[PDB]
Amino acid sequence: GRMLLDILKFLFIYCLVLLAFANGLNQLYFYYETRAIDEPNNCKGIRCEKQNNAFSTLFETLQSLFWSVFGLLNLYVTNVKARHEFTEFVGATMFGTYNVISLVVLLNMLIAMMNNSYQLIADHADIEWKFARTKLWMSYFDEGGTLPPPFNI
Amino acid sequence: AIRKEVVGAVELLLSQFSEFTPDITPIMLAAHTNNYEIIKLLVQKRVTIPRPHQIDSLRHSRSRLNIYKALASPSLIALSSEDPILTAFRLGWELKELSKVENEFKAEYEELSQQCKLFAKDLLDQARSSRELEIILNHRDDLAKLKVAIKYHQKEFVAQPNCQQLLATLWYDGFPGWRRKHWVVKLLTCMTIGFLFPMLSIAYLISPRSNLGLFIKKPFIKFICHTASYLTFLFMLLLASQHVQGPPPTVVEWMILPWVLGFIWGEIKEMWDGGFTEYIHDWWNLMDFAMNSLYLATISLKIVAYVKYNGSRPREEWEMWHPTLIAEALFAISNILSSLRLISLFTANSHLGPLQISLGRMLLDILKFLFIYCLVLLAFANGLNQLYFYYETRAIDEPNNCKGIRCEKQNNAFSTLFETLQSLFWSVFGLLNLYVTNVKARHEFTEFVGATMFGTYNVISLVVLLNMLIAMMNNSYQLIADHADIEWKFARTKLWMSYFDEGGTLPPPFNILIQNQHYQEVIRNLVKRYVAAMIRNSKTNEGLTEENFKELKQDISSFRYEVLDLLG
Amino acid sequence: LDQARSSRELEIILNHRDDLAKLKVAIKYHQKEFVAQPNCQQLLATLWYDGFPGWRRKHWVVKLLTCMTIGFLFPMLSIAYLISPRSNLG
Amino acid sequence: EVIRNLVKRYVAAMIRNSKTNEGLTEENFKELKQDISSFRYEVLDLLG
Ligand SMILES: CCCCCCCCCCCCCCCC(=O)OC[C@H](COP(=O)(O)O)OC(=O)CCCCCCCCCCCCCCC
Ligand SMILES: CCCCCCCCCCCCCCCC(=O)OC[C@H](COP(=O)(O)O)OC(=O)CCCCCCCCCCCCCCC
Ligand SMILES: CC(C)CCC[C@@H](C)[C@H]1CC[C@H]2[C@@H]3CC=C4C[C@@H](OC(=O)CCC(=O)O)CC[C@]4(C)[C@H]3CC[C@]12C
Ligand code: NA
Ligand code: NA
Repeated sequence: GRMLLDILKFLFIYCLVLLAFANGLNQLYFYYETRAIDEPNNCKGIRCEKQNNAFSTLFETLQSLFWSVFGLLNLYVTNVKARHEFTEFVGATMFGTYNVISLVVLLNMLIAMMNNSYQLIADHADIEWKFARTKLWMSYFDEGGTLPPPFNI
Repeated sequence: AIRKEVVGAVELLLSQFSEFTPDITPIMLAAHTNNYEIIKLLVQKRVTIPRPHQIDSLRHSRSRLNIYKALASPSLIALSSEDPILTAFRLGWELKELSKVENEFKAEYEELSQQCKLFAKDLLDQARSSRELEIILNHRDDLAKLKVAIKYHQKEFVAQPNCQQLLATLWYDGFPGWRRKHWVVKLLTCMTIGFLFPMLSIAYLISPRSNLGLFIKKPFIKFICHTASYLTFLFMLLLASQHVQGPPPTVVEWMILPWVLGFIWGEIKEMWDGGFTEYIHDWWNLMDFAMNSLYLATISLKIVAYVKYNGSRPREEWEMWHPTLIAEALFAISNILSSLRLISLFTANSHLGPLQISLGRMLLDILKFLFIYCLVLLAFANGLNQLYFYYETRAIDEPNNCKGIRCEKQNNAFSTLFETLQSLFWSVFGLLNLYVTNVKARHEFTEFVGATMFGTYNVISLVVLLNMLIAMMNNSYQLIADHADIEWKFARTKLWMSYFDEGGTLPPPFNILIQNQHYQEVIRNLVKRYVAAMIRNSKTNEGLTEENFKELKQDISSFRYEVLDLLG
Repeated sequence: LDQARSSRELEIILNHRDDLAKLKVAIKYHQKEFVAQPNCQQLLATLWYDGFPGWRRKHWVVKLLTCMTIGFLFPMLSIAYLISPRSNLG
Repeated sequence: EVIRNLVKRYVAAMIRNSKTNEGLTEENFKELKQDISSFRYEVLDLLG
């Protein structure tokens, strides 16, 4: 719980990064939206068997760059039907630098950040723990002992 | 007698195995011992010190290290110098560059440079009023002494908290107690001043000398509504992403073009100042050159695409090097570079600042590692291209007329060198597959050898080198996280002090002898109470040693033999 | 080695055969602090950069240009010392 | 001729470093205590 507040200072910067690359990839691939009828099983976007239009809208692009932190996108995502090899290559390099920044740089900087925070937290532990244990204990000293299992009414 | 700080050097100034290099004069050793009384007793004898510069080799570097070791003492800077703050600054710089020149003796010249920085910082610690502090920080040989302190990279001098209070009152002028306010009131002032950048920037164009023309002259009212304006520009870039070969510009692009011209005129306005020395050394200005250069390339390819491309062809019939597609791709990359400039706005915030500057100080330690990893990339791509270059298949032979990776069927990854480097890049993440390393010709030995080469690439790159990068950033982040909050405040005073100058208007498109007597009168008091504080700290903090035991032993022994000689 | 206050003394130390004999014995017995002592590193650096007055004083772009232009000339510097060893290029 | 000088100024530097860097201990306290005590009994034995 004392390291979560140090993660939340970092997710703002990472969300700043997602915003950046979603702005770029939406700007590059918004010309290539296809209707849902044109793909098999009448399915559009990611969460399809055929990952078809991920960088089409801004919400689907934010989603797309979210799911690529884990190994859940594919390289056939960055293609278009129109076979434009320069824009598909530039989009794949934008997706590659997102993968380097988000997965190699920022994730391991978050690891080092939580090492240095966990070393500072783990000294003041067992008096930080006992304060919360006395708050939990001292919440049950009061007169209101009626049970929330509906006996409370 | 000078080594032991005995003031029985008055007798030796009154009236073969030297344990010193014979370059040592008494004032060099007096400065090495840092005793103020002996240095005063020898400076009152009018002795000199050589200047180090030149037109068998251990005596030369040893003697130069003795000369710079004596000049870097905080008592020869406190005495015999016109102002000790500029002397500590210039000596800190000359010892830092002199440590960078000589690979040997680096850890000693860096120690002397940190001594020179710590001395000047301890001179600011002795200022006990704000008239004294304003006489210090304004002394032109504006805030001249802070510009010189940032120029010579004096990070402990600037991050000293009295200087931070003075810079904070210069920063928040027109705000009685901004830090006393609650952060919701802070957020409402940031937002409501953020919306009014045309209402605060049309004034200072029509009425500069007015009640509103003097309101954007405040630097915190520069920072807010220079950066909320940038958030409106990035809002226009978000709006821009929501067939003609070369089209006329969109209404969004017509709104965006003078923002872009305000950025380019702003950066040319910064390249007129100084030269390509401070500009090109700053990474964010290099990122401004990349961003604005891609803006010039994008707008130029819109103009080229508008010229003599009159017809309309469908999108899937265009050539690969059509300047419309290149203008859209470079526009997207410039949107990534323009939308990553908000990371530089973190130094103004007290929570995100030291984090951002710690990440920036670990990036230079990652870039030393990506060279080694790229060598590994070159090694295994050489091997896998060499093994699989016999098995190239044409794009017609696969389904959907697709070749390489970025296909549904990952077919020819180790075919060319360019695709093999791309293949070993994408396998760091879980994005290749094991069907990649096959050939159509069913050669099980070469497919097995290629899969073992791919496996050792995965062990070296993912298990060995990635976790060595993790341990590397642990050990670097522990070293960086001690000097944070003075490394952060130096960059925050550079960001603050960038908004103190004359050129106030935003890039939204609107863009288009008495002093020396008072200073010596302050410096004399600071040196006097500094030296008093340092001898006080030497009395409190010096632990006792064996020679102090020998002094008491000789006092009791000599008094013993003297009483026995009187009574005998 | 820290007590050597001249380079005649340091060259008498590091050349003492019971060439650089005492450094070969120091590397042979894995004496890593002896060799990494900075006066020894200055002597090895002057033996290393002979024919370069102040290589470390130069800027790294000039260093890169000397590394590249001396790098291209390995036939022009290796055909000499095969035909004319005792020459200005050999 | 070089080794003799290096050994001589080495040993001088090491006894110098032992004088500077050795912290005081309890037996050094007992030495001062016996010096003042023995000088005390010697003066009391001369004046008695
Ligand atoms: C603090 C905020 C964030 C800090 C910013 C981070 C600093 C930037 C880090 C480097 C920038 C990313 C490099 C570009 C990625 C790319 O090239 O993108 C790779 C692209 C993407 O694939 P394509 O072939 O489809 O384009 O591939 C190529 O263009 C061919 C060249 C491949 C060679 C790349 C070698 C670089 C590898 C470095 C990372 C290796 C991972 C480490 C494993 C241990
Ligand atoms: C500083 C620069 C870089 C430093 C160099 C790094 C040192 C080298 C590290 C070891 C070399 C790689 C080993 C070869 C990989 C390989 O065998 O490649 C594995 C190959 C590849 O699969 P194929 O069967 O398809 O060829 O598999 C086999 O040949 C069958 C044997 C499998 C048993 C392998 C057991 C070794 C596993 C070690 C890594 C485990 C990961 C750790 C997880 C916690
Ligand atoms: C949520 C994700 C999508 C990022 C949101 C993008 C922007 C809305 C955020 C990213 C970083 C934020 C910035 C982070 C830090 C600052 C400094 C901050 O100022 C302070 O913290 C105090 C200033 C002072 O007192 O000196 C107010 C604006 C600003 C630019 C913030 C403005 C809003 C920014 C640009
Ligand atoms: Na700039
Ligand atoms: Na994975």
